[PDB]
Amino acid sequence: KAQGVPIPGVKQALEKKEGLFRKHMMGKRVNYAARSVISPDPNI
Amino acid sequence: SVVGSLIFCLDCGDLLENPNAVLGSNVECSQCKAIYPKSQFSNLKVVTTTADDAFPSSLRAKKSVVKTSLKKNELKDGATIKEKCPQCGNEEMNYHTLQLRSADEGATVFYTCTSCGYKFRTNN
Amino acid sequence: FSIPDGFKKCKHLKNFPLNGDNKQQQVWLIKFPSNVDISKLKSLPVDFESSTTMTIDKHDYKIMDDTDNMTLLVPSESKESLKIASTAPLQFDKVFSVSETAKIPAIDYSKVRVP
Amino acid sequence: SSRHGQKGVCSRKWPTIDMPFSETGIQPDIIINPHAFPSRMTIGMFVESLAGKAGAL
Amino acid sequence: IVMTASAAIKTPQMTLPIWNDVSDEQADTFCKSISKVLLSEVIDKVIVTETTGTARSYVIHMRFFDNNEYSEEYDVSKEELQNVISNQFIHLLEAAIVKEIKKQKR
Amino acid sequence: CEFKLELAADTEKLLMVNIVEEICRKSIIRQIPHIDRCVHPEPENGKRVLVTEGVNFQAMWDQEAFIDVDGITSNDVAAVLKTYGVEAARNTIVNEINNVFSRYAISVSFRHLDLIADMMTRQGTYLAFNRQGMETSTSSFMKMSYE
Amino acid sequence: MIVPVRCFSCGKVVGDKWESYLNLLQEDELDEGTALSRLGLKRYCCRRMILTHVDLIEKFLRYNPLEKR
Amino acid sequence: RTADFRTLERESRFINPPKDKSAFPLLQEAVQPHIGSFNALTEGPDGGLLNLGVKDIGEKVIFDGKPLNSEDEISNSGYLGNKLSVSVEQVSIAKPMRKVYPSESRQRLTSYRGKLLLKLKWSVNNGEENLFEVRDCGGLPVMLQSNRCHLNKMSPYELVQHKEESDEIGGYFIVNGIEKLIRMLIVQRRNHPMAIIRPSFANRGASYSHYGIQIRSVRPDQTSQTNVLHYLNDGQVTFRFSWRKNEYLVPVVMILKALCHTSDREIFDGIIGNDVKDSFLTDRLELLLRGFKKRYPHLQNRTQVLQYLGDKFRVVFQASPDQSDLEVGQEVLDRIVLVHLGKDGSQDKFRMLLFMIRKLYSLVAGECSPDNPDATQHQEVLLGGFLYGMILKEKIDEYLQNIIAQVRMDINRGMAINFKDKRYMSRVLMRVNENIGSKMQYFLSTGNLVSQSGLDLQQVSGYTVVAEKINFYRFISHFRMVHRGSFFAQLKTTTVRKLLPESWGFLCPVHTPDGSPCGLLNHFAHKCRISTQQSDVSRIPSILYSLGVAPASHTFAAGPSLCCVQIDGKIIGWVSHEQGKIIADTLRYWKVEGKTPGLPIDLEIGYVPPSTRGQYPGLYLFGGHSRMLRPVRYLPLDKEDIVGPFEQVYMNIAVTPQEIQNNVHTHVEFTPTNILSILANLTPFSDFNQSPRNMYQCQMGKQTMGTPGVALCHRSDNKLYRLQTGQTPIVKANLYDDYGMDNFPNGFNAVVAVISYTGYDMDDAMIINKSADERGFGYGT
Amino acid sequence: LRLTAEGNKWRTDILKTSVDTGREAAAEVTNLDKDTPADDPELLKRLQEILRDNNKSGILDAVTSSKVNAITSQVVSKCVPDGTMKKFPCNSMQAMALSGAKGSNVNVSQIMCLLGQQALEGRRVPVMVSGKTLPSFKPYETDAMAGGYVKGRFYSGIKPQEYYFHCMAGREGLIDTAVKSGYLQRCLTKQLE
Amino acid sequence: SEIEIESVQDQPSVAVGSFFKGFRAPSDTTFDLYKKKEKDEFVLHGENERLEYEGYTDSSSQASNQYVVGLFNPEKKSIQLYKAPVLVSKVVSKSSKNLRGPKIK
Amino acid sequence: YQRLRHMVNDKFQVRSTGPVNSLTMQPVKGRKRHGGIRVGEMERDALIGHGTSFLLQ
Ligand SMILES: [Zn+2]
Ligand SMILES: [Zn+2]
Ligand SMILES: [Zn+2]
Repeated sequence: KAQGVPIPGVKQALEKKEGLFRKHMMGKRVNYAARSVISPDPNI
Repeated sequence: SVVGSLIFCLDCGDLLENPNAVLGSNVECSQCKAIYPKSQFSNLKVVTTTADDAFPSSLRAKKSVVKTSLKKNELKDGATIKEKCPQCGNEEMNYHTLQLRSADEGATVFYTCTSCGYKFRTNN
Repeated sequence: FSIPDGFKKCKHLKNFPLNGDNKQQQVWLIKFPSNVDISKLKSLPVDFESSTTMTIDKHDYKIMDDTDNMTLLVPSESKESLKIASTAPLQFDKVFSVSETAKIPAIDYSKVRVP
Repeated sequence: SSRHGQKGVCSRKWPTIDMPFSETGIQPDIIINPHAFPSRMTIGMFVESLAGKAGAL
Repeated sequence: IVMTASAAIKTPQMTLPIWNDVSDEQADTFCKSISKVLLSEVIDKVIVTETTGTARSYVIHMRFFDNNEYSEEYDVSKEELQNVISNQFIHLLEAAIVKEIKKQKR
Repeated sequence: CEFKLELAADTEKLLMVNIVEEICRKSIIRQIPHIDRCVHPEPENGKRVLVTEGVNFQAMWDQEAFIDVDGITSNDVAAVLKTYGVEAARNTIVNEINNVFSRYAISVSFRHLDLIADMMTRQGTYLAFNRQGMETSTSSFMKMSYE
Repeated sequence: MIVPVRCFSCGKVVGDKWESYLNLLQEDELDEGTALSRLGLKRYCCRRMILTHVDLIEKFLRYNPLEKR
Repeated sequence: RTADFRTLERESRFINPPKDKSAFPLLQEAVQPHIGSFNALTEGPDGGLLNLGVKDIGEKVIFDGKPLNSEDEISNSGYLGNKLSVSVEQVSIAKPMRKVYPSESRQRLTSYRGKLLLKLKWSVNNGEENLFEVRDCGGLPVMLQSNRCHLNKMSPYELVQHKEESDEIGGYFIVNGIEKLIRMLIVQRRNHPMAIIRPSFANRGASYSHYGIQIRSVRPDQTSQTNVLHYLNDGQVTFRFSWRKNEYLVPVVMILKALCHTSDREIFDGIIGNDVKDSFLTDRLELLLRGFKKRYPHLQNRTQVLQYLGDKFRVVFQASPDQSDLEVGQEVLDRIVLVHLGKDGSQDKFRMLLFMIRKLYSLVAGECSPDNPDATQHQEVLLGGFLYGMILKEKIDEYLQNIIAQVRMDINRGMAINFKDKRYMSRVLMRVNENIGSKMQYFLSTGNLVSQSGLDLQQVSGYTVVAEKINFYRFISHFRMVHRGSFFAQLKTTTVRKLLPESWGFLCPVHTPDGSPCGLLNHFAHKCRISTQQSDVSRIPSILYSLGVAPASHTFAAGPSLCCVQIDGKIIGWVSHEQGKIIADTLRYWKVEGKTPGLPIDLEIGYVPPSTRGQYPGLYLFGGHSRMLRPVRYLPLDKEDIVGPFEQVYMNIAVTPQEIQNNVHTHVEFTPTNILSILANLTPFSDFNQSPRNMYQCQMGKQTMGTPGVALCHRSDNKLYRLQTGQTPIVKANLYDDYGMDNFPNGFNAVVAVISYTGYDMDDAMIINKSADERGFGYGT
Repeated sequence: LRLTAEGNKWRTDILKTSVDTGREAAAEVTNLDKDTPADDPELLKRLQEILRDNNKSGILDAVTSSKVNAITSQVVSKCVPDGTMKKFPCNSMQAMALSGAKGSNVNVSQIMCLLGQQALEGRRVPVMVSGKTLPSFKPYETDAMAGGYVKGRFYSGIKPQEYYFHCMAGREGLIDTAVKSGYLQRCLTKQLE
Repeated sequence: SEIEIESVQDQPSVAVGSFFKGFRAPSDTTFDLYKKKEKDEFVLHGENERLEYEGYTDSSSQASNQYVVGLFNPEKKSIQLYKAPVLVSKVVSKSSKNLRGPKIK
Repeated sequence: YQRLRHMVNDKFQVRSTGPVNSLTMQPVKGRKRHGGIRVGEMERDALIGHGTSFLLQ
């Protein structure tokens, strides 16, 4: 709603891709967490 | 030279104008000012027929020598495998194959009953 | 016009027997390849319809006949150069075309299809 | 993976004493589960197994 | 359903429960009755003999299928065909030719 | 059917065959509004039925001698809502969603479908799970975190 | 690269039998099978070890950054 | 008695790299379309591609206004002036050498850039005096094992002594230490009218139909120019084309009358043959001729038409300010309309254009079924070297435009001096960016196509890919991989990805990736070849005319009712459909027989028989570049024959000799293995595995930790994966040896037991022996 | 994976009737009495009419498929398990399909009997403008094999002609998985949370 | 059926020139024939009060094909052959030699 | 048999308390940078699903 790549406005900051609400409020990167390939085990 | 509704010059080969648009009793070519007509050119007619494919219908389909439509029940399910029916207990059961999901994932089987006509979906 | 360069005007032109009486006259057109010599052949075997056979020094030929624009220009006199043929424009009575035909060999199935 | 599109992750590095031993005295280098073949239908691997053995002998 | 709640469905359908007193032949005849033909569906051939005179004369001959054929396939009578051509078709054809003359000169 | 058409000397050349062709497939001799074809399939679970390729209840209402007007089903939810009411449209949603799952032999508890249908009919209308249906919701923060 | 020390499956030393195998194929002109038998390889696991060995080391050595040409 | 492995032969070759002809010729035959393509850039007939390319954009003239200063004459007022004419007569890459080997560049992590030589032609005052200066054109990357490269005439002993692989394939470019290759593209078959139904054509203009014709005309320098024909609902036919990056529309009856002097009846006879009674055609042609007479009554001769065309295109074609509307008009024709027939072939262009109108009308009526662009029969392969030459031609066109831009800057300010002075030329030339090498290095380093025309391609990126050497199987597959296009990857259509019977023996049915590149990123068959040039093409019309082909200039009869004879899109004559097959069968006979000098074995004889609402019939012969070719056994004579995807559609080729049926078979395959890729053939007992597992193996062998090479101690790659203990397969296809895959082992022979014992192995999990791993089994670095 | 000599005899005998099926179905859709020959000029003209129309080809494909699939079902019903050399519980391939451990009787039948009719997007094998399904087959061939019906099994191998047809079917299965509930669930969950 | 030939002429005499479908002309005008000296190329040229005729031989057709015209007798069954070149003839009008400025605006 | 080049878990990571972005003050993206695992909208939905409000918190 300007020009016609320009610098993004505060509206653009809240809706960059999915948005601040979706990318950083409804979903978040977390502490005390780990990721690994799973391997089968019938003894546990 | 006259062809259908078109009238061409014999000297150059240019398409002469319609006798109704230009002045009466005489018609002339745009390239060379040639002397025409002869009145023997006559009132030209063209017999233009329909495309035959222009009107697709159920009756036009019945005018085709080959089969265009299948009967209400004269189309039986060919594929049959021996499998226990979960509905009541039947031996004859239809099936269908298609490779869904990734290239690593297995094949899904689509079962169908003959006694009632109940569809199904189970991979393994 | 005068152009192009290296082109000389045709002054001498041989006589053409044109009459068109009535027991009638016939004008024929024939197509021939550059490989065959016209001055060598003194007889041409030709029959009605497409069916024809000819063999001139190992090479085989076929004379295609068709019923049915081209305009024929006949010389009235050597000084009068060339003029359009007419009787009452003129069309050929019979049109022929010589096509070189090669005999493709029959497949030796007993030798190629092996169990 | 074998040359028949039968890829699998290394679940464990099984000891030879704990490994099944053949009549010949050989224990397999790689163990493939039989439940892999009924879905994949990689019969090329099955014929590769008896061909590779014949050619080794 | 869930995502768009469309009022314009791709395949809109109606399931009509037929009585017991209505036979399999009667129901199939009823299907045809709801079933509807168009002028295209009854026409076999159209021959236009454009003769330019005086005045552009257009001889439009409508060669339909046999009377008993379309009456048994669309439940349409010859009387029904007469009314449509004499009231709808000619008024629609005249409006189409006038529009094509304007489009040519525009 | 033969008929002659007379045009002016200024009208000149025109493609009449193509003009006629297009008007013939545009000319209607017959058709019941919004319905294209009525077919007779195999009786569904013992029920004698006719499947229409269109929706017009008021037209089928006149065929009382052939059709049981109190059992006339339709897949079109909005059309059902307009003629029979919100509770009928609600019942069409739970049946139609069930048809989607039953075909792929997937069983989903009706408790889920009934909840989904009740949420779509909460306003007495037919609301979808999108920006439009959401407009009538209290939480602006919920709305902001959607789009 | 070079001939592996010991058979992957059982552990029978195979590393001392590579050069000797080529000598049984060249000079003695024997077949692949009989050559392996004379080396003392009867298990098919020990058999494939030498039989299936490529010896890419001889191809690898031809690139020497310590000697000219 | 067996199909054994070479053990004694292998080890001897490992120690002794041959000093004669390299072993495994199939490996060099795999990179044949890459090396050959780049070889044709300088070597071959007519001095390669670039010389022809410079000629096409041969002169640019910039005029600075000045008083003529002559005696009394109106010429002073009209002074277009004096023309500082500029031209280019020859361009040639010298070498990437003080000779410098490819290997030094790899260690150095710098582009293996070769030095370019570009000499100009400076003509002023109507070229009274011209000075030519040989100047550096900048540096551009040179493909390894190419004519420019020093290793072109090299050998395997010699290759090892020069730190390279014993049987080094090449085909790639060393750019800033990274090996990058130009990916092959699937493009429309050259010089062929294609009847296509597209809904896209309708949404562009007013009263536009789905029907249309599309011909991809290619210049001898390999640059393409597509011409499209549109059938409007009015009955009007329009000519669509592209200049710069804009589309332009012109009435077909205008572009016809500009080519050669003809009458309205000459156009009538040219399109409508003996089928004069066809009312559908009688009306459509009247719409065209009367429409042209109504819109352009003033245009009564060929010169006026050319002048009207020149007047409207004088700005876009930039041809100005002394060039007459007759010159600009002809310049438009020579550069746009059916360029494959080229200049001094306007009569040929006229005949081909009439044929396109008749084909267009046959498509509208329904007489002809639409040609499928996605099918293998209606396409060819744009080779890397040819693409490289096209963008090079574009950069030299830009280079000349920049010289003029500098002169325009000079004449629009300080005025400086005259064009006859060498000093001024030398001053202009060193104020112009002449580094074409860096511009060509950019294309090979980004894959991004930067062009003023945009070529005849849709996409603008991904033309170049890193020649990933994680293992040899992945590396050799790169040079056999072909992509439909990046534009086609972003479509909902599934027809493009669908494996078709037209691909038999050309495109491999197995070798295609899983997921997003499925059916888009194809791989050719191992015996498939791609055309590098054409020859003896000029002797074939003489053979055709002798076989009974009536000349198109005298016959004057067109339509699907008669057979049309064409040689590389050049309509030469007319025959009957009965005789059409007779000529097509007899040509193939004299083709395989080494007794005929004017008929090459690599020639494509595309015969199309007449059908009821099928493909447009004709005898469309082909000999040109980029064509897909494959060897088959011709039943009579029992000799090899080369077949294309266009001609194959109607050809009856048996798979095995025991399956040959009488009166319905003309050819047989040598081996059915000819239809599969290298990697697809390498898969053991693939005719016993399920279809997606054979496909997954190609992707697996590509991702395996095998041997990326043996000359690693002279490399400096991002990352390499090397299997220490490589082993030769006991179970193998014999083609494994034919490609010398023992030079790069990809795996190991293991004792595998099909057993459920441990309990840790189940569906996607397998067990490895501890004592085996401890003994170095499957160890990698 | 092996059938007994008795069981393998049954397989070849039922598959011997499949050669006629190709032309029988082609003669049914085309509407021709007394069952006209495979090389009949009127039949070949009639099959061309079918080739040019997407609907007409559909009727031909569905009829021929149902007929050849009936021949497939017969082979499978006879040969499995009463014709298998090794039988349950010892036949582990059979055991895994019956136990539900892994695989089905369909996979088992493709291994030991036949792959069957290779179906592509609901229909048979795609056919060229020339009327040929492959350069190996005759134009407008009235044979089950030409249409994609594979008589071969994975145990015995697939004939080169049969194998190409199978590859088309395999690739088609793969593309659909790649091309084809995220947004549908996201819209419901945000309104029902 | 073998037909005998009486005479063959390898010198210029009679020629054939294709115009278009429906060509009449005044039938009193002359056509001047030209020749160039393996294979000879011919050029035709005529003149009229309102029209002008120009013809030439196809370079690709002349070296590959040799056209001959003959007169047949219904009783003698003998043909008199004479070599005739095919000339692709075009007709230019009085309207030609018309053009505007070399450069317009 | 062929050994595929890929490490089984190349994406094997563990984070207790690592660096955070200035604006959101949330674990920064990057396995090697001691980055955080994302708990997206679907995992949020699943934690609402169990009615497990303290796990979501
Ligand atoms: Zn005139
Ligand atoms: Zn049941
Ligand atoms: Zn061992």
